[PDB]
Amino acid sequence: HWGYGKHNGPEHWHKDFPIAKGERQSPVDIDTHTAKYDPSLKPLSVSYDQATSLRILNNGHAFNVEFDDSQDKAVLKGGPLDGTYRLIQFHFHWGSLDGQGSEHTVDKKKYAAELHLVHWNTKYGDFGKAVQQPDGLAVLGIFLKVGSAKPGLQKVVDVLDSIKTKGKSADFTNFDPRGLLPESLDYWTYPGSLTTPPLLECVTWIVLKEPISVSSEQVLKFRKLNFNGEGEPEELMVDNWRPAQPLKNRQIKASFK
Ligand SMILES: NS(=O)(=O)c1ccc(NC(=O)C[C@]23C[C@H]4C[C@H](C[C@H](C4)C2)C3)cc1
Ligand SMILES: [Zn+2]
Repeated sequence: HWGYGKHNGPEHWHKDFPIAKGERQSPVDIDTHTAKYDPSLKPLSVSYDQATSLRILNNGHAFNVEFDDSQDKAVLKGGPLDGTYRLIQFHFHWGSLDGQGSEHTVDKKKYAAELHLVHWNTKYGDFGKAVQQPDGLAVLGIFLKVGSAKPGLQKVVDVLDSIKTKGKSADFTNFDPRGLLPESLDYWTYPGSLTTPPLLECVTWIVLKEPISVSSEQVLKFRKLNFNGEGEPEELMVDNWRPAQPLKNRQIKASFK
């Protein structure tokens, strides 16, 4: 099956998932000088005060913090979006070294990691339906650089010992995802895709301009996770990122100048 190794990594994905070579694939490089300021872009509306986290899961590719998305509890609105998008999960992609790990790049610059807060358009009823629509998902992407610790990340870091291997999950209630946001909500936006198989072209990407900082110890703990299941040979979960894909017939818009 697919993964991030030499023999099953991003260069191989197109054989099982031909959409890998499609017209709106993610991630992309964000060329800041070519991005277009769009003065009609609305401020983002992040409403996470009623967020209900449930569980954290190692799925063999990353770890997901899952939320109750059966009511409008944590929602994203505004920006380039019309309608209401419910938070279903967040996860990260990260590197084996501080100089790589993000999926999006900014003027070819790679960050140490990238956080994805995944939301789906409530007009489609459930997540499985939403991924089949060109405006089905909105993913809020946030870059991580190594520097000071991010206090709101620590509870996530603390529980990783409990989900070291593929298929492990742990209860993860009462987590506040607002503690993962930077100060500014200035963003770039473009139409794209899931960045792992099935690579469906269903995502409005909203990538924040301001990275958050996390400590060396925090990212080091990400790198102690395993891609493998318990009792299988140990493969460190690092470099679980897809490289930038061609922009093709797309323009990246900026909410700021
Ligand atoms: N990195 S990213 O934010 O772009 C991202 C987000 C999410 C996924 N995958 C999933 O949620 C799993 C899932 C498996 C099948 C097929 C679809 C729909 C349903 C049933 C859920 C996808 C992959 C990448
Ligand atoms: Zn992701």
